[PDB]
Amino acid sequence: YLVVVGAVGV
Amino acid sequence: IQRTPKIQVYSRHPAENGKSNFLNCYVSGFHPSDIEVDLLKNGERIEKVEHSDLSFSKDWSFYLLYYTEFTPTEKDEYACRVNHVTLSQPKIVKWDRDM
Amino acid sequence: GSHSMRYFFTSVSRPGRGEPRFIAVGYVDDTQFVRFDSDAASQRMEPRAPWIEQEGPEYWDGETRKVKAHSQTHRVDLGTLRGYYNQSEAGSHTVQRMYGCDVGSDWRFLRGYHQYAYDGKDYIALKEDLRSWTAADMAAQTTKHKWEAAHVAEQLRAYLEGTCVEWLRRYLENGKETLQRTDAPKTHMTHHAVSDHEATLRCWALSFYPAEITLTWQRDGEDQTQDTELVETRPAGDGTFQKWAAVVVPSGQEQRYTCHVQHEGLPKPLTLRW
Ligand code: NA
Ligand code: NA
Ligand code: NA
Ligand code: NA
Ligand code: NA
Repeated sequence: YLVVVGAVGV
Repeated sequence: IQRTPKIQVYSRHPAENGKSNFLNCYVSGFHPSDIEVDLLKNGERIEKVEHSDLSFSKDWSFYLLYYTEFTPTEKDEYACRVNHVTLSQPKIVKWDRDM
Repeated sequence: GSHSMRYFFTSVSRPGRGEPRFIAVGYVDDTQFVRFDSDAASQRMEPRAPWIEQEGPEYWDGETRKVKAHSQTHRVDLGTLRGYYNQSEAGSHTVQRMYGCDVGSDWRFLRGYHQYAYDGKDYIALKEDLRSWTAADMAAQTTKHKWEAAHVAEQLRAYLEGTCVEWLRRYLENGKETLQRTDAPKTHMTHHAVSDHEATLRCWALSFYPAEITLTWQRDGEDQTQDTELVETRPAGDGTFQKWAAVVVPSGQEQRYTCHVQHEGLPKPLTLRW
């Protein structure tokens, strides 16, 4: 089950 | 940034002439991920060859398994041919029965 | 014993034409269970183990949405990092991300991780406390300041200690017939002369799962490393692993040498002697 929250870019 | 592939060429099962088996070429420890891997029967590229999905180790170096069904015989020669940006010429590793 | 869920993401820029190549893999322990490849036809998260196939369409729609969102983040990051490192648009570069969670012997949360690399070198990593970041260089320090302000560690800690271990335990139950089965190594020794005076003993471990194993040689009950060779653990291709260790011995003295095999599937370590 992948991370749900929108990923923060570097 | 550039790491050369380690190569193992081996059979899934103990090799017996006339008995169906799988020929494996395991490439690991390489960066970047772009790599050419062929399985050779008597110097000729095998068409049916599949590979695992790209993954990597703790050190970020990549590994792939390339494999095909094969029936070993007394006479037929098998090899793995690997090209990578770290190699000046494609590296050919012959399949040895008990390696 | 302990169990892990891990996702591995690789994105490789294609400066000549088009978008980066993106490959995502999911593992439970040493078992791949899902994949996404931007080059494949489906454009979906795909099953790679029978026990994940029982998940319904809601699951596959969700994992496809998330993995596509992950791919776009990595596409943007390749552009951001080219900027941070003052690199030209002409060269191919690589981003890698790995995250996941371990449960311990008590089946509770043990540890979480979230690690990022640029061109195969450490970039930024979540520390074991899941509260702080390890930034390798001043580009990664810029990311660290951004991620501190956005409370990224708090968002990942919530996933790693909660959602991640709940779904890991779900997968371990659904796939228990294989995921909770140990395959003890099938072991044997081979012998062949390398000269009139010396022979190679090769200790084989085959068809084992999980991959973690230790092969050691002793001579007269004491560890020997000199005149030995140990190959990297390698996949059989059927989900199990292989390894061998060899020692060169004086011909006729083979009986002095023992191969010791340690594996989770062995109640006691095995001792092999020619
Ligand atoms: Na052998
Ligand atoms: Na552990
Ligand atoms: Na896919
Ligand atoms: Na696809
Ligand atoms: Na071990």
